[PDB]
Amino acid sequence: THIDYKDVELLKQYISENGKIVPSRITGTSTKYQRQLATAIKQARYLSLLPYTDNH
Amino acid sequence: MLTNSDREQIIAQYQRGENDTGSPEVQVALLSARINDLQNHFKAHKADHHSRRGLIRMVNTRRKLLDYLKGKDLGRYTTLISQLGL
Amino acid sequence: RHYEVVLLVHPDQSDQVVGMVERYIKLVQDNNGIIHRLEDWGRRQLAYPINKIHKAHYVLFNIETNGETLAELEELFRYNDAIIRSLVMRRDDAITEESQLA
Amino acid sequence: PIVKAKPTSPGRRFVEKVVHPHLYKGRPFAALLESKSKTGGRNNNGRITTRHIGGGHKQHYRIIDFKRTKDNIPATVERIEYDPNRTAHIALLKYADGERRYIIAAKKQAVGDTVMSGEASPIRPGNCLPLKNIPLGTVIHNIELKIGKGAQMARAAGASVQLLGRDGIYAILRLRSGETRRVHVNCRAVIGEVSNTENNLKSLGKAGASRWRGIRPSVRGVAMNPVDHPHGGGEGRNKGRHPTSPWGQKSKGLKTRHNKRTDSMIIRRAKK
RNA sequence: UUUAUUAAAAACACAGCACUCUGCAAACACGAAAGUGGACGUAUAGGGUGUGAUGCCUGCCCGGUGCUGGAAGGUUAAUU
RNA sequence: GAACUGCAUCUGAUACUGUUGAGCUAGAGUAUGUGAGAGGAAGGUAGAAUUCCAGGUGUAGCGGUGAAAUGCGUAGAGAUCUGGAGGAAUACCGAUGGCGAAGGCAGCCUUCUGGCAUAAUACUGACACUGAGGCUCGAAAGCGUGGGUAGCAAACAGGAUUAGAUACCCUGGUAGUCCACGCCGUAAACGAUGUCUACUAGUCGUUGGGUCCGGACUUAGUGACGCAGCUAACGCAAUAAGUA
Repeated sequence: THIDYKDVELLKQYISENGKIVPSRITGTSTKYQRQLATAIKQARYLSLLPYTDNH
Repeated sequence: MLTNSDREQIIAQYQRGENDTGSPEVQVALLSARINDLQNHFKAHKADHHSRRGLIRMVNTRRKLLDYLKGKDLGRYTTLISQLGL
Repeated sequence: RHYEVVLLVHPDQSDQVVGMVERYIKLVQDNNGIIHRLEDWGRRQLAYPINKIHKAHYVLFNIETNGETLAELEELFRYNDAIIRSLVMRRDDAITEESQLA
Repeated sequence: PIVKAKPTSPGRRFVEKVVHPHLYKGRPFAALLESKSKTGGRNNNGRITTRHIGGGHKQHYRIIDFKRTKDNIPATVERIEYDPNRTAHIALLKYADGERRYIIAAKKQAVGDTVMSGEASPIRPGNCLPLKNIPLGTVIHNIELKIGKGAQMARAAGASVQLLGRDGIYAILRLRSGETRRVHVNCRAVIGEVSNTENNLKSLGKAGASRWRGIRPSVRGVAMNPVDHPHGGGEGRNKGRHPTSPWGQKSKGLKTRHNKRTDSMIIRRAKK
């Protein structure tokens, strides 16, 4: 429906245990919402609500 | 850029009939305002070639419209370029 | 133009965060600015250590203002030295409901 | 900027002058002026102690406020002037009390804006602050070395210093020489880069232009006889020896630095 | 510009270029030192050296002798 | 006799072309609302990783290859941990996905700015298509001036291989790659397919909209197939190399 970078709990299940964005061929999401997912995840990473990688 | 308010100001000043917004005069006046407004942007970003392409396109369209007016009503073309200073 | 700005302040300097915030609220409201939302998320465990610290104080506030006041706020965030991070975003609407994080 | 001369004369073919239309065309503020006569590079013994100095135009000394101790009194930039004594421009400051001073003009400093000196001053080009009230990473100039002595470093046209960090009572500076140094944090610096950044872009063009600035011609050592220079002598062109000064001091890499008292104020140098 | 008085030149200088030194009580120079010049300048500055507008450019060699950096080892003064 | 395909001047015709007057909306444009996008320009910033520097632990190797050797290392390397400097690129997302006239364009944020797609209404009333000369833009390399310089790396040096090895492989390594402002004007700059318009079986994907009842339809792109037609053949085939 809609997506934001503050939805950390929602963004946790689209990011892998190593911190990588899970691809659309796996999650099944549409291209538009995958694009919004990616930009929100990068913004959350900058805000340090999510990790870039699992070894900082 | 131009806003809706000043775009409607230009349209109301160069109205040919009631709420026409499609005559050569109103089109050329809107193009002239937009070009004069974008000159400021291009004085700042002169390496902007992609936006300058669109600016050149609106210059070409304004020239075509002015040629069409010159062929259509000569006095109308002369008066319009007299207001717009072209 | 509406702006959603999130501030990351040092945990040691969290005692002055209220004055920190009200300074920017007063600056915005002075110049015909509207504070459409303001919340303090509190101390939060950072996903990665910023500047050799592992917790930080998060403060979000969505406002509406002009370019000149935005530049003033940006310079204030940059030279505050207590705000260890900032994120300024441009929003089309005005956001008022409480965020899911608070 | 730089303007090329048309090659109307062979002496004009390579003149590239620095031109600043915004410099004052009038005369300097006469109260801040002193008479200043040439030395010819001669000391109180009458001996040439610095060669190649002689002639040139008469010029007054402008009294520059390098210290900037009129703290917390705003000053307005009345005008920006050319100074014959230095490569940088000088800003005439007019304080709220009416007192006028000359300072080094920053690159981003214009006529009308207000400069401030002291500790509670904005970080804007032209303001003078102690180094502890200056945030890391800003470009500064006119650095003090002793507290209260006045600006000594980074004063030439285009000068800038990087404030890298702080390690106690010392501020860590990177100089244009490529030297990382520490300076007491209670010393002052001025925000911004020094004006006239295209000083080293100019071309004198002819020998007379160098003579106008008080520079006498320079005779190579190998062009002399051995009684004059270590490089003198030879039938035809010859060098024959490692390069040296006319006093026998190597000129191709030999370091000449004695100061053992200041050795601990220097962090490092750059190697290129 | 130059060999006043047998040499005016292709010699010197030159704008330009490079290397190198110099963080300021600068390096460097005069001086026995005080005191000076550099400079009431501050690395876009100042000193030394070479080369010598400009155009196109400037290959290989660090063995020798210098210069710069390093200190594991050998040798090594007064002294004790 | 015919012909001399011609020229000139009168007369007639008005379907088409030309020149004109008026009208029209279907081509082309305008105003208004939504939408997507690595479109462009200027700043700022983040996180990994490399290199360098300074330290703690630690000790005899590291590195490299098909093997080696050059090289680095007991003056303490490599490995490991902690600080510092700096430059460049932006993993994952990522996709016959997107945007751009082409060349091209990927972290994130702000500012300035172009085009496009879309639903309806209103408006102008053929304002169009193409385009010699011309002008603009135009990968990479290269050039000029001024900065920068981590990695990579022409040249260059050494080590191998080899009959030789001015190479391929290895170890280093400078211009360059990066920035600013300008030149250059070329690429297998390619879809080896000029641009624009109309029409001509169909099937299955995908991107951005839209309208209906998870599908149905309709649009503008972007792909894979496949008739008729075309082609020397390969093949193209509504994104034609078909019919004009």
